[PDB]
Amino acid sequence: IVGGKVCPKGECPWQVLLLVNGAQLCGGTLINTIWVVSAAHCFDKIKNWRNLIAVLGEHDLSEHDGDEQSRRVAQVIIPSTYVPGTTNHDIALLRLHQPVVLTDHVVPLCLPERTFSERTLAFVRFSLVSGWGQLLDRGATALELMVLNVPRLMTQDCLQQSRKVGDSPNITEYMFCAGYSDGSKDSCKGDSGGPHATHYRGTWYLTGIVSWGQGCATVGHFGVYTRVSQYIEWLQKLMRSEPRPGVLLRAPFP
Amino acid sequence: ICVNENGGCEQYCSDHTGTKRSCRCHEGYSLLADGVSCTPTVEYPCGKIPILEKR
Ligand SMILES: CCC1(CC)C[C@@H](C(=O)NCc2ccc(C(=N)N)cc2)n2c1c(Cl)nc(NC1CCC1)c2=O
Ligand SMILES: [Ca+2]
Repeated sequence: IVGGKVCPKGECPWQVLLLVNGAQLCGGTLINTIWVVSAAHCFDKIKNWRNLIAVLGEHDLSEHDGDEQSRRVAQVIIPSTYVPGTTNHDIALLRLHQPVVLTDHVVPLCLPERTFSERTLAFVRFSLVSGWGQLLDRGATALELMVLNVPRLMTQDCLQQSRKVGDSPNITEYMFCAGYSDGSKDSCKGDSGGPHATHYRGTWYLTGIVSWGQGCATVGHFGVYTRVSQYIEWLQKLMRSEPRPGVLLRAPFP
Repeated sequence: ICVNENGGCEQYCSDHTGTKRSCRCHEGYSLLADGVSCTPTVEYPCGKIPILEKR
């Protein structure tokens, strides 16, 4: 996270840290006691599926304080339409091997209904994005969880307000832009998979997933986020199905 | 009704035949008698931050 602040311990209780062989991989969002939402591209290079760990209740990576809870990831489910190494459909649903225990420091973010998210949440201007990713473009990652408030914009306004690179990927109906074009604030590499979370009438909801962008806080560009509202039905159906053997599962989308 | 100001609902809104509207809540919440408000029914409802709520 570039240009944000430390999330005070416990105020980002749905934030997930994903580790592979002990190393920081990506972020994620807890949405109930056994399911985590992340980004599909986080799993492109994984060969060691049994070494994939989700940590809840994490805050400071230098010190174990006892609120952390680690779970092996039993399954990673990715939409059939996602193509490794590309930007579209950048979403993954992770089932933990055992439920986490909800506490003051471990709480799910609400996955909204689609209609509510499209008709209401999509028009709340500001939302929070969080992670232990790089504090600056080409810089070191954070030891404490960082959080940043970013404004959402219409994709038409995104393309018009952004400097044209030409080679850059299209911004599809399964994405949205959020952030600032002045090079001051953005999410970054290492934040991928983490929550874009939106407050409405006293409650927080999952609206986006840190996905991609041109560098980090690059002048003329915004962060691009997976548009979670497009996947609500897909996610709900999967969460009501029985687990299948093998860690990686490709599931048809729609 | 639901399209405009979320039908007055605190969380979810369903439209019914002409003028009829039913608000609903996420699991872990129940709808109050006002027909729009949602109140937690569990210790750790989604989307609430315990250290701020207890603050
Ligand atoms: C989604 C698939 C990948 C595969 C490497 C993964 C991803 C990536 O590096 N995400 C981390 C990342 C997360 C957030 C931001 C930001 N808000 N500024 C930037 C980078 N990414 C990808 C691609 Cl094909 N292209 C990206 N960006 C491009 C536009 C200039 C190249 C990108 O960021
Ligand atoms: Ca720690």
